[PDB]
Amino acid sequence: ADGAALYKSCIGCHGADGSKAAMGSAKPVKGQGAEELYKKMKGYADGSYGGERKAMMTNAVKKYSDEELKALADYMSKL
Ligand code: HEC
Repeated sequence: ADGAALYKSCIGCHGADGSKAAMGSAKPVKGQGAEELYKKMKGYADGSYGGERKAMMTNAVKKYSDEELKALADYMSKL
């Protein structure tokens, strides 16, 4: 569905421009790279990836699925 809409909640930690180094100190999500973003989201979706707050991430990400994840990464890749 619309990546921007799906990411609306995420914007809370990542910042409006997805550049706020989210809580732990996320690498600015803004333009991380769609492939990157998606590979990592899939990773958290299934649980085969980590980070400072990988758990929070996984829990959030769980809401989506491959299509929604692709859209989210596509959005985050432009931000
Ligand atoms: C604050 C508690 C966060 C909320 C809410 C969401 N995200 Fe996040 N995200 C957070 C951190 C600390 C990081 C960096 C990795 C780490 O834990 O060290 C991330 C990362 C992402 C990424 C990129 C992965 C990377 O390696 O940087 C994506 C694609 C991402 N976040 C998506 C995402 C979604 C879909 C959210 C809303 C449902 C969301 N995040 C919320 C911290 C936080």
